[PDB]
Amino acid sequence: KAAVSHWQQQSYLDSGIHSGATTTAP
Repeated sequence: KAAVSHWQQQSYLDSGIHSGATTTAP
């Protein structure tokens, strides 16, 4: 449940937001 319904509100942050969501995320 904590890994079956919490993988949606976290997998949409890497869609492609100015490609800047991979500089402060990692």
